[PDB]
Amino acid sequence: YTSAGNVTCWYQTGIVVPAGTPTSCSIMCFVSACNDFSVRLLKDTPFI
Amino acid sequence: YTSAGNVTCWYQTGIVVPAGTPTSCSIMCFVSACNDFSVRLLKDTPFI
Amino acid sequence: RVRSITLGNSTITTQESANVVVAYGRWPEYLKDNEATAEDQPTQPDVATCRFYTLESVTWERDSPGWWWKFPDALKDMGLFGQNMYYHYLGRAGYTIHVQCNASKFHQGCLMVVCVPEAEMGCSQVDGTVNEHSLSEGETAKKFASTSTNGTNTVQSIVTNAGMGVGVGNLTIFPHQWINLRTNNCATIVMPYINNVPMDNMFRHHNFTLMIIPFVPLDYSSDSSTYVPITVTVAPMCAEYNGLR
Amino acid sequence: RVRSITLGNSTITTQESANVVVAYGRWPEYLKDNEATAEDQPTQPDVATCRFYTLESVTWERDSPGWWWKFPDALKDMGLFGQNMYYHYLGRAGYTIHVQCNASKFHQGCLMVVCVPEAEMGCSQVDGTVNEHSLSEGETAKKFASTSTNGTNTVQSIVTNAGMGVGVGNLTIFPHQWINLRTNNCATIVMPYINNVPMDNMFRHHNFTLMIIPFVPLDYSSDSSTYVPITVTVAPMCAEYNGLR
Amino acid sequence: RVRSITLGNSTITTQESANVVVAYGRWPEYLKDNEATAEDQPTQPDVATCRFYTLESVTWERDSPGWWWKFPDALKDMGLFGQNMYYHYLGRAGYTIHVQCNASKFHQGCLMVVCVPEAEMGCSQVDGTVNEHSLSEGETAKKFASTSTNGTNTVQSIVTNAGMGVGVGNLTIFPHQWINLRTNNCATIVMPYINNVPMDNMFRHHNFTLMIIPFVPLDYSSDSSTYVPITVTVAPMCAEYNGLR
Amino acid sequence: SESSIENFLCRSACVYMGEYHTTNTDTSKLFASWTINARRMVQMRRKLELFTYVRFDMEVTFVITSKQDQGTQLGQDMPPLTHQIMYIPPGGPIPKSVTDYTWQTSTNPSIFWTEGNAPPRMSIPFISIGNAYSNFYDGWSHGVYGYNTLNHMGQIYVRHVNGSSPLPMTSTVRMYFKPKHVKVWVPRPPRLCQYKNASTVNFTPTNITEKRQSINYIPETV
Repeated sequence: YTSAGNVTCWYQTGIVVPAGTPTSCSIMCFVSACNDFSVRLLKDTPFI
Repeated sequence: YTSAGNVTCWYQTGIVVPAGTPTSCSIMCFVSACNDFSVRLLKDTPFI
Repeated sequence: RVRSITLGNSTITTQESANVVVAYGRWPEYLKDNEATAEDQPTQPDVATCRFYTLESVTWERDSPGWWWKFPDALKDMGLFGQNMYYHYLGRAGYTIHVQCNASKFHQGCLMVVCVPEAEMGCSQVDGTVNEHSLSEGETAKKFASTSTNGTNTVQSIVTNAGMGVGVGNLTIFPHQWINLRTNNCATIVMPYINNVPMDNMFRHHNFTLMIIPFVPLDYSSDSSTYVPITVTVAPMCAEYNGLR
Repeated sequence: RVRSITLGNSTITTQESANVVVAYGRWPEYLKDNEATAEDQPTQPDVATCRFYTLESVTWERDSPGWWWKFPDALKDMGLFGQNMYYHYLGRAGYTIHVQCNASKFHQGCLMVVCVPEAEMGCSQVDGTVNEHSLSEGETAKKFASTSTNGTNTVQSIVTNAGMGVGVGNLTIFPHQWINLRTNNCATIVMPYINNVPMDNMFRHHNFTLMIIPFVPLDYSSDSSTYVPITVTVAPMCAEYNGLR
Repeated sequence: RVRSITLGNSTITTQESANVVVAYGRWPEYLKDNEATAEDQPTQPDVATCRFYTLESVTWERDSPGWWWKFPDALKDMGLFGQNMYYHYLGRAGYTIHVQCNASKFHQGCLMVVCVPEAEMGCSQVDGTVNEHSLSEGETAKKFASTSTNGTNTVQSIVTNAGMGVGVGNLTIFPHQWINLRTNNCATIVMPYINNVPMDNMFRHHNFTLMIIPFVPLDYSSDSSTYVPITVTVAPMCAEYNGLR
Repeated sequence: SESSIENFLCRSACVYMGEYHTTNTDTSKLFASWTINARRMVQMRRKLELFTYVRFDMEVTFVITSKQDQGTQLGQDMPPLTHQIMYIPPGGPIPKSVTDYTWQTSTNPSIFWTEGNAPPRMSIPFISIGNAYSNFYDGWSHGVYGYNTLNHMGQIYVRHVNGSSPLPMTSTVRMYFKPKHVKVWVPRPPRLCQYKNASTVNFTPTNITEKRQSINYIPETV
């Protein structure tokens, strides 16, 4: 109900550690725009 | 009762690990021939 | 020191320090033009056959004998490359296979990754015949066993004989790569099309077989993860079919 | 990044990133020709003296004070180089010494490896004299102690005075190398022949002494190995004897 | 692959593989000569302002929300640079900031290090005003909180809004650096002088604010150290004051 | 030089021995037949399995010996016997009696030979609409696993060339086979298990090698 692309991530193997290291961990995502970005029709923002 | 050379392996020090790593381990051997190898008098093999 | 590769609308990431085996020295290519000039005209898709397809990961535990897949028909449900298998009567293709592991410096183990042409397999009953389901299950892997198997119509899958009646230490004669958790975790194999005819039908013949076999089992200690995931990614190269017009 | 070195019918393997100490800037060489032209003609074996000889490994544990060897006569049972010690009345030689450790990234410790010329040692009794057995045992190492020793005819081997009456932190004045388990595990020292005469008899004089001394003791935790092995390999260089004809 | 840097009578050691952020592309420099030629003559100390000043380390534990410092007046007790703050009526300067961690390969965590110009902060009471002590304590760091604060005259220091009323994931708009314990442990930021006038008084205005914020908390297991130390070192650059004669 | 492909594979061997009579009451004992493949000779099979694809010509020589049956009748005076050796290409008619019409078809090459002379010999080229033969096939015939129809090489049939109401005789033929001008592709590991039948790769699991005393054991030096 979007008509947009999507991204997903899957466990291929699983995480393997030696003795004496933390068990769980984390991933972080960063987003940005590439040089070819364009905008039109200045309007008012819906946040204030 | 061979008249052939031999190869042996000895522990010089012993294996040392930190905390949280497996204790035992393994070695593997690979064999091959070098370019100067020659053969003579085709015969029948003793395996089938 | 990381490279990012895009094929079509797919993107994966590898390390630029990769090592690549080109199977017998031969890169894939089109059968050039004029083996069968007059009424044998081929066509090529080059649309969404050249793209990365990623299977489900497998789970490497302490007692894992190994895994195998058949090519093609591991890709008979994979989007367009699978559609072309039903629409066309003859085809051919080469492949690029990436295999990756996710492990830590506190794990240990060793894998052989080998691509075997014409891997004809034996039955568990000496005067029997193998079934079609026991040879492959598509994009799901079959499993080797650690002892000798029984039951009717099953491949005899004891891992020391690799289902072919040879010694498993001698499979290095085929295009292969080693994965030693100590020094690397990835392997790329580029396979060309190998047959005794130029084209063929892709449903009743298995061109080659991909096998993954642990030679030193996975070991870990106190509170590391108890498994390691393995991931396989395939990109078809220079695919080509019979013309329809 | 591994080199494989063959001397004679011996082969060992080292890392190409090795660091090498040439003792005082001087490589080994033959006394050229004409110190004693007329009736002093030498000969050189160059047969199976130039070859790697490997001693037994020693075991580095939590409380190890250190080890020492005397040169020569650590090689008086080593094949041909030892035969030549009995057949010839005078000789000379330089040496290459490799010292290696086998340890993990979960171990820690620090070793000094030093080659000391004319290492004359003191007795445990001030008005006593040292025995011949207490100075060396051939290819077996002698041991330093962590407290001061007793008994007759024994070297006073408290490790802080190194058996010579000096402060052990000052032995860096000699040709030496550090082994820090954190950053490297190997050491090569090339020693030339150093004497106040050109040749000498090889049985009643110890040219130099190899010492290995831990300055930070070995430490490990829960289920690592409780010891670390050290291995010593020696290759004689430019050996030369009195002519027999 | 270690560099040793000496400024004045100070010496610190860094790695030559460092990465350096120059804030907006602009290196620090003197306001050249002739903004205010006639009766505005400046002077420059260049004596013991160009030298490394090292604060106390902070302790990163499992639940640490973060730390912040105000510049200047984090250096109002730092030797000569602090004396010049009292003797002179106007000044200006740029800075070099080094941040370092001491951790092992068995630890894990992630820090943002950011330098924010004009970091005006909000009060814990919406119709209140902030105190001078609650904005800074000199060379001692203030602390962020993990929940919303109370009490009179205090900065509202919930860490997700960074005391400024923005989303903390968006502070990458400022000059910043990431420290991922897996891949590096150091960060250098070179800040120029940024104001809307050429000089200013250094006691009632905070030019910029240094913040250090963990985005993935510190984790360790069985018998590792339970904390990690962070160290901050500052060198003033091109400082300049009003002339006194 | 002795490890070249030609010197390793191009060697002659007896691959079929058969018996046939001039008169009998079974009528299948009146002729001998053989289907050409290289899977029922265990020593040639193993050397051929080191490769995946092969291409060769065939050379076949025939050694033929006769005997009068010990039945009863002596005092005979017989001329020397004549034999017919017929090769059938792939896609040819197969005889079912010794009196059949197919022993006269113009496209089945045939050899006529009488005893006392040198042994007969014919040379067959590479006969396949494919580009090579295959020792291994991971597929279906269209359904038999492991069997593809491009490997058909033909058949050989042998009979006596008498007239009507012949005298009783028993003959034996031995066929010697030799590949020539050989080319091979894609090497394989050697067969480790014993062969079980002639059409499959079926096997019972086998040990990797034999044991010794310990992992340190080296025998005392002479």
